[PDB]
Amino acid sequence: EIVVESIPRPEDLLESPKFPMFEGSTGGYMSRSTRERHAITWTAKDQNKFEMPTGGFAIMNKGENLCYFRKKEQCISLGKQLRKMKIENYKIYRLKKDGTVIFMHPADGVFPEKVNKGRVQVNGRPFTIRGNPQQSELKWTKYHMKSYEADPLTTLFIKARVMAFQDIPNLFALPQPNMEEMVPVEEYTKQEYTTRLMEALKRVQDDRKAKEAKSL
Amino acid sequence: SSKWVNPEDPEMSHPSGLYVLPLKPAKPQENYIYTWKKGEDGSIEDYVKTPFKGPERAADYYTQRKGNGAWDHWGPQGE
Amino acid sequence: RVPGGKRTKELGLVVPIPEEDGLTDGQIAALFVVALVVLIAAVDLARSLYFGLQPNKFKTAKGKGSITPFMKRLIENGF
Amino acid sequence: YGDNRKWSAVLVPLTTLVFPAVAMGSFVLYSFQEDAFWRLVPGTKRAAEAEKAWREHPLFKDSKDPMFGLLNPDDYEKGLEEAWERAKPAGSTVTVKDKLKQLSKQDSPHWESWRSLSA
Amino acid sequence: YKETPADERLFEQVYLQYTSEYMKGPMYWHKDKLQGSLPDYPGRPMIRDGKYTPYVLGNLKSFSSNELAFLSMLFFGVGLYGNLQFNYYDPQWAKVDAGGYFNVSYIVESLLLPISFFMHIACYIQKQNGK
Amino acid sequence: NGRCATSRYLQVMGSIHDIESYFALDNTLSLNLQIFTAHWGHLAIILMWISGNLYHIASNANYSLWIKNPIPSMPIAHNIWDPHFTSSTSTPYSHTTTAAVLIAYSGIYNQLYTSGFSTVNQIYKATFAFSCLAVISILLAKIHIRTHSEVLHNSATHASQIPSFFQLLYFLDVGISSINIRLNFHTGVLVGFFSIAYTGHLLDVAIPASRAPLSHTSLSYLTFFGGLKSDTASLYLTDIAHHHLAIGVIFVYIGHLYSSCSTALGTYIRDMLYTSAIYMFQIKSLHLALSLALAGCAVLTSATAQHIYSLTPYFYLSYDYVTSVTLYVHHSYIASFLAIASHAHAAITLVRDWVAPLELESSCTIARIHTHKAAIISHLSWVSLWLGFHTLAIYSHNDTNMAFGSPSKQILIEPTNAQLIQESSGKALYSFAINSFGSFIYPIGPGDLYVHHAIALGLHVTVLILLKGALEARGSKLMPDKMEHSFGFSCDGPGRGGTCDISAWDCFYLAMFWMLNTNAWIDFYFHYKYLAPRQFSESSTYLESWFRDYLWFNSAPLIRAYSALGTNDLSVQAWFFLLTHLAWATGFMFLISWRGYWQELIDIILYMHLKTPILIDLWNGGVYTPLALSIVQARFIGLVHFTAGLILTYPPFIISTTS
Amino acid sequence: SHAVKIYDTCIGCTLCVRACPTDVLEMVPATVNAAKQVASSPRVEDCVGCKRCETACPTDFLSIRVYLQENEETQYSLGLDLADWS
Ligand code: CLA
Ligand code: CLA
Ligand code: CLA
Ligand code: CLA
Ligand code: CLA
Ligand code: CLA
Ligand SMILES: CCCCCCCCCCCCCCCCCC(=O)OC[C@H](CO[C@@H]1O[C@H](CO)[C@H](O)[C@H](O)[C@H]1O)OC(=O)CCCCCCCCCCCCCCCCC
Ligand SMILES: CC1=C(C#C/C(C)=C/C=C/C(C)=C/C=C/C=C(C)/C=C/C=C(C)/C=C/[C@@]23O[C@]2(C)C[C@@H](O)CC3(C)C)C(C)(C)C[C@H](O)C1
Ligand SMILES: CC1=C(/C=C/C(C)=C/C=C/C(C)=C/C=C/C=C(C)/C=C/C=C(C)/C=C/C2=C(C)CCCC2(C)C)C(C)(C)CCC1
Ligand SMILES: CC1=C(C/C=C(\C)CCC[C@H](C)CCC[C@H](C)CCCC(C)C)C(=O)c2ccccc2C1=O
Ligand code: SF4
Repeated sequence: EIVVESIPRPEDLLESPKFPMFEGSTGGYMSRSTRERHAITWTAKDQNKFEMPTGGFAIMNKGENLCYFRKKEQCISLGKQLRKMKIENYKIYRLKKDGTVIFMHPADGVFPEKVNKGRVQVNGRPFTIRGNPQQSELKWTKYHMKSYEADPLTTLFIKARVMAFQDIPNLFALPQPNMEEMVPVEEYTKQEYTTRLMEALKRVQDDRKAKEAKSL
Repeated sequence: SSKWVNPEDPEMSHPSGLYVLPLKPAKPQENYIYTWKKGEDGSIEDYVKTPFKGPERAADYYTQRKGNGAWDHWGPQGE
Repeated sequence: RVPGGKRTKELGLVVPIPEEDGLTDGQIAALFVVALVVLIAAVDLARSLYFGLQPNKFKTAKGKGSITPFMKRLIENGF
Repeated sequence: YGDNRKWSAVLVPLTTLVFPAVAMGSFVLYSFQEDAFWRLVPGTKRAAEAEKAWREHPLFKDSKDPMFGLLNPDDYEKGLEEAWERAKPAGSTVTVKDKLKQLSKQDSPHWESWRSLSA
Repeated sequence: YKETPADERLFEQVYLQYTSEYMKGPMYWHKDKLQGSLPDYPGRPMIRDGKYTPYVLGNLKSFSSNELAFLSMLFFGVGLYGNLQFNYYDPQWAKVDAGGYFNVSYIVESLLLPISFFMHIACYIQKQNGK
Repeated sequence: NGRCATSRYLQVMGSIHDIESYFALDNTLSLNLQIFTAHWGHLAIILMWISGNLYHIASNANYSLWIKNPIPSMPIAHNIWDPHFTSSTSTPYSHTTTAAVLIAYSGIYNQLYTSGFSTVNQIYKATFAFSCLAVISILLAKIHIRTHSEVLHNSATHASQIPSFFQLLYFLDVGISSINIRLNFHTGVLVGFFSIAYTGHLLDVAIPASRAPLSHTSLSYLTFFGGLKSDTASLYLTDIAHHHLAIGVIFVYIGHLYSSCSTALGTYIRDMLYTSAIYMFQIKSLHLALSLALAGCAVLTSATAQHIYSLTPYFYLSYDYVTSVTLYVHHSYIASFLAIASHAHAAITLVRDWVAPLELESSCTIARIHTHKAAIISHLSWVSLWLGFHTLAIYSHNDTNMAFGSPSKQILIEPTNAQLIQESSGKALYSFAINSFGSFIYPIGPGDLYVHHAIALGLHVTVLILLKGALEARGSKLMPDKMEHSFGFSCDGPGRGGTCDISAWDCFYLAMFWMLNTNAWIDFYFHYKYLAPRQFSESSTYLESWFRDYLWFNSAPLIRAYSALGTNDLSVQAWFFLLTHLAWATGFMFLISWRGYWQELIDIILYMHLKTPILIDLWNGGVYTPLALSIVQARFIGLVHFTAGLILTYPPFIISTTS
Repeated sequence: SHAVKIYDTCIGCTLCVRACPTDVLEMVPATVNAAKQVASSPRVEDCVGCKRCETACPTDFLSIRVYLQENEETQYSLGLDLADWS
């Protein structure tokens, strides 16, 4: 439903009625070295004096006004100032080098501070801030050094692992592999091999029980 | 309600975090540089945007940049 | 020498200098040959460190890999 | 004594003026390579290829999975379903498989977005 | 039906408990569960029920508490005798300076005192274990 | 990644050797192999350093002439080939027609002389052999890389039939990460057998070289005299040989403790740690192992710094006024660096290695420490405050009373405890003698007491900062979620009252200043008591004596080195005195002025460059766009400037005063 | 780019969103709290790392966390003006 404005490239739009009356300064974008731009377009009922994020002051035309800047930060600061002046129709666009216009700030036409339907939480974590897993617990894994990006299931699993590994007296020590029984990959069923592994594990457990009960 | 579709992981939202697809221009702007243009009658302009056939600097670092995103990670919808 | 130390001037400490240099050109050349061998080996080691381990080797490299019997015994013993 | 200064006359310049200058020029040239510092600069083709090689190797093919280690995932899942059945609140429609899938999935599209540069 | 925060916490608790038991079990393999890591070496459980096992004594686990006590007492006596004789009541420094050799008995004997100490801690451990 | 700024170089250089942070370093196998290869390269560098020292002694120096008259002669380090020196007239370092030379203040001459070097040919043979050893080290690195690659290939090619084949993933780096076998062989062969071998070397080479009359090697070469032989003013060589024999035997015995090659013999370190007071810890943690090694190395470096000076082990080393001070200061600084290193790596271990249990569980030593970290820090702060208050107050009382001209009004607390310990040691030594030890016992006075309490203050405050960093690394009341963030991060924002220097790396940065201070205090104490024992004893009770009789008085030769009158052999020391002062002052800039001002200044400079006519058409600024140094980068750079200036401005002073 | 994460302790007061200098955050419907809304961070690519959201967060410890990632710095997170990486 939202319509993206034409917003011609600033190099093409040398003089326009939309541009507000502003003094000009050296704080404007460097045209020789940069090509990406940000355009802010709003509509004003009256000419209110306002301060350009790039140097001096300006006067906004009664009607449609359009300004060009280098950074979304400058555009957003100007938008905040306009909101203070009660101009809620302002929109921000990012202009690529080739003229593509991306509508940015009122992303869905509703200001971010106001709740809107169809919005789903992004980068949201379902636990308190200290609920994150320990960084040392997930090492040499996907989240090698980013414990604040682990999924809730991974956090829960790691927490359960740290609880489990406190009970030292009854922890199954992994049997040492028999390096002699190594064969080429080229040289059955997955379930059958799992069952055989389970028989081997039970044999190991029985042997361990006998060995420990020998002297105790 | 976001029209953007994440290319890497469809379940997740687009990295851009925008809700309106971009608008392509009628004719994309061509590469240009600001130079002088002698007026042929003794005059001369300072910042005249003139076409440039290729990249101004043909370094791999310069040419690898497409501007689709921070890492050019936006899907085809970015263009 | 023009000593600048109080103790040196007081006690007459001296920096005796030999009449002939300790080593000859041939000896310096031999030491430089050894240093050149060290440099070649060090460049090779730096390249190996830069590129790290190559787990793809099992796909194309000759042979089928080998583990020394002592290494196998260490593995069986564990940590 | 000091007749070995002919060695110094060739080595001290060659070592402290020529070699450092060559090294500096080579470092500047190397800085502009595709993989300048691939082990500390994210989003490098060489780093991505090395990671893919590790994944190709059989032992390490799934060593990056945080949940790796379960010998019998089916048995683990069956026990978890039994536990949830016993602990289920009355009139609960939450199933163990669905809950595990939901917890595994999350919405973090900005994690390591530089992977695109490499691929 | 709505899954409330209380229900999610209940699911988390049940998952934690059950899967922690599973990880303790032999069905889960982790680098921390190797020999030399957290778990005790197979067949040699050092601590059980919060009490030292005979395996903490290594090769002395087969020695009875009585003979361990006798050995500890004898070693303590012999080592203390050797140490006192070497240091105070029969000094050897003067003889060695003169050029004579030490009294080899005192040096070997004196090592028995720390051996006697550790043999008492082993005797206590064995006795406390019912052996 | 083409999109980069000039901070790329600093970001990379800050973690070039942080192998754990490397991209595509998938596993502990890669980590351990890389570390092993780096260790081999490091050994090669050390051997090349030894070979270079030996070569320069052999070629540019006067070892043969020095060994004839060691007392008045001064060793030569190396020649000076610097075009910038004056060519019209001879330099202060030449004999008016001779190559310029530098005196050597490393004691390597005494080391070689008492080791048994008699001719420059032997030094040349050693230079050659150590270069060969460097070659061997590099080749061993290559060999081990190849062997580990061959095991990965094997594991890829062969697989155990059962699904447990993935268990082999853990044992690929067993050779590098095994602890029992490494401990046994290190303590038995690398230490004990090395000591026995050096005893053999002494008996075969050093004893005959020192002794003018020939005598067959026998037990007569093993003795238990004590103290310093009068002639060489050094420990009897025969005693050093017995010393090393005894230590070697003891450590060879201790090297059978653990089970290394077979499980039939030896005990396990896991088992000892489990059954001992310290419950257990991540012995596999490379950072923890590094911390323990660094702590041990620091204590040993301090021990050698003290004992080389106390009991002279090298021929005529005591006679060298400058070399003694240089050695003591060098090894004191190395020891301080290693101590603070151990603390920093313990903090890193806590950050990214320790697997903390659940909060209420208290089973491991680290968890027990974290339970009462607050009490630990509060008590350490109390001790530091007490020491500082009372030391400074007594010093200021003495200062004011001396300024008013009444020494009798000074507070002079006699060091009764230290004097009693010293008297007991002297009683034991006198009994042994009845059955000389120079510098092992010193007069000890109230000035010594005050300086010792100052050094205790320095140590306590350094440990306070380091312990606070380590115990707040994982979390803190100000920043509870500090585990997620890296070891060193800039800040947490101006919110919550402001969060400058909130990271464990920032605690290290802070403790570095203290280390330097406490080391400066130690070095000043040693140097002052060494230069003027009597003046130090009488006047060291008030700080004006330190400021006037030590610094201002002894600064004359250095500053007078080069002037309008001329130059002498200390001119280089005078230029490095000022260069290091300038480096310190520069470090002040990065320490005081922070990043926003400099980023805006860089923006203005970049604007000027982009507005310049010729430069704009060539340089866009897109690639490696200039930026101001990050907060942590600037903290580190300012700390490096501060440390370099502080450390490097002292050696010129000590050389000038003791030469 | 930096990582801006939101935790369920969020109460939906919108102060983070209002303090955002480059509009990285937005309130979204939720049922976890009484306000029936929780801040989200869809446009984390524009986050500069000023931690003004963190300053404005009321909760005892922050329900919004900004993790700085100096290795993954982009032009948007660096606020580059004179130079362009696009
Ligand atoms: C690490 C030990 C070391 C050090 C610190 C020095 C230092 C010096 N040497 Mg050298 N030198 C060394 C070993 C060393 N040397 C060895 C083993 C030899 C025997 C081949 C020589 C032979 C030699 C001669 C013949 C001369 C010097 C001279 C010099 C001076 C200027 C440098 C030069 O011309 O090098 C030239 C020497 C080499 C290129 C040989 C290799 C030197 C070492 C092994 C390099 C080690 C590199 C290090 C580990 C890492 C560098 C990293 C880098 C990227 C920053 C300077 C005092 C000159 C002098 O006395 O001037 C008054 C001189 O004429 N040296
Ligand atoms: C520090 C104290 C200490 C303690 C508490 C233990 C405890 C143990 N050790 Mg021992 N051990 C120690 C030091 C210690 N060890 C040292 C220093 C070594 C190196 C020599 C060893 C080497 C060692 C091995 C190889 C083995 C043990 C084993 C054992 C177990 C049986 C002990 C036994 O039967 O002793 C009673 C036996 C004796 C008192 C006779 C010992 C005689 C030899 C020659 C050693 C004495 C050396 C002496 C102290 C130093 C001489 C110095 C020199 C100047 C003369 C037990 C857990 C065994 C075990 O079950 O391991 C799992 C095992 O296999 N230990
Ligand atoms: C303009 C001033 C100036 C300059 C340019 C030099 C230049 C030199 N002096 Mg010096 N000198 C000066 C003033 C100056 N001096 C003054 C005023 C005095 C007092 C009168 C002296 C007294 C003096 C003495 C007594 C000696 C020298 C020596 C030297 C030579 C050192 C060679 C060497 O080994 O470098 C190697 C340099 C280093 C190892 C230091 C490097 C430090 C930087 C920060 C780099 C650190 C490494 C890092 C990893 C970066 C690597 C980058 C690289 C790979 C590109 C060199 C020709 C020595 C000589 O003759 O040598 C043969 C020597 O013995 N000078
Ligand atoms: C930055 C680190 C650093 C530096 C620069 C120095 C510098 C110095 N140390 Mg050292 N030292 C350090 C750290 C350092 N130390 C630390 C951490 C410790 C504590 C462990 C010590 C402990 C120490 C002692 C105890 C002594 C020194 C001494 C010295 C001087 C060197 C003498 C020399 O090289 O003789 C040249 C070397 C030789 C003639 C022979 C070296 C023999 C070794 C064993 C060679 C290596 C063996 C080889 C690998 C074997 C091959 C394998 C085969 C056996 C199978 C010099 C002041 C000595 C000193 O003060 O002298 C006056 C001295 O006595 N240091
Ligand atoms: C790529 C860069 C790099 C480089 C150049 C080095 C260089 C070094 N590392 Mg390595 N290391 C690296 C990366 C690197 N490391 C990384 C990324 C890690 C992972 C955290 C490690 C982890 C690591 C560990 C765990 C250790 C080393 C050590 C070493 C040394 C190797 C051997 C050597 O020559 O020691 C020469 C050293 C000597 C001649 C001195 C020997 C004396 C030792 C150090 C002290 C022994 C004390 C003892 C335990 C207790 C005594 C008790 C007594 C007081 C009663 C050397 C300083 C070892 C070392 O010595 O650390 C201090 C060591 O233990 N490194
Ligand atoms: C001695 C200490 C010291 C030094 C050297 C500097 C240096 C500087 N400060 Mg200052 N500064 C200091 C302390 C110091 N500061 C402290 C403690 C603070 C905290 C309050 C500040 C705070 C501060 C601010 C806030 C600002 C400065 C500025 C400057 C710059 C002034 C302009 C300029 O560069 O001209 C002179 C430069 C020099 C004298 C540097 C040395 C040049 C030598 C003599 C020649 C080099 C020879 C050769 C090429 C060297 C090659 C070496 C290589 C081969 C190894 C300069 C980099 C201003 C600036 O950047 O303006 C542009 C600025 O805004 N400083
Ligand atoms: C000469 C004798 C007297 C002086 C002795 C030396 C000076 C004293 C030592 C300095 C004190 C601190 C030492 C600790 C070192 C590790 C600290 C560290 O990595 O943190 C330094 C930190 C690491 O970086 C930080 O890491 C964090 C993760 O922990 C985060 O990622 C941060 O964002 C990141 O900034 O900061 C830096 O990046 C610093 C910038 C480094 C710039 C250096 C480039 C120029 C190098 C030229 C010199 C040659 C270098 C080789 C030397 C040759 C020697 C043979
Ligand atoms: C190729 C070929 C064939 C062949 C052949 C033949 C006959 C080849 C013969 C080759 C021949 C005859 C090669 C001599 C080399 C001598 C060298 C390298 C000496 C170096 C010596 C050095 C580097 C010494 C250096 C120093 O130590 C010195 C001396 C003094 C010291 O102060 C130090 C220095 C470093 C300065 C076949 C078998 C017929 C058929 C086959 O099909 C193909
Ligand atoms: C004499 C002669 C000759 C030759 C000559 C020459 C040519 C020489 C050269 C020389 C040289 C030119 C030398 C150099 C050297 C160097 C060195 C010796 C170095 C080394 C290094 C090291 C040891 C280390 C390294 C490292 C680093 C630093 C970093 C990281 C990595 C590594 C670890 C690797 C001839 C045969 C012709 C003839 C006969 C005679
Ligand atoms: C001076 C200063 C600067 C400005 C200094 C900068 C940006 C570094 C200046 C560059 C020096 C002169 C080195 C550059 C030398 C060559 C350009 C090297 C090029 C070689 C590359 C290939 C590595 C800061 O950015 C800053 C930030 C935070 C706290 C304090 C400070 C601070 O004090
Ligand atoms: S930017 Fe600097 S002053 Fe501001 S909070 Fe961070 S460290 Fe402190």
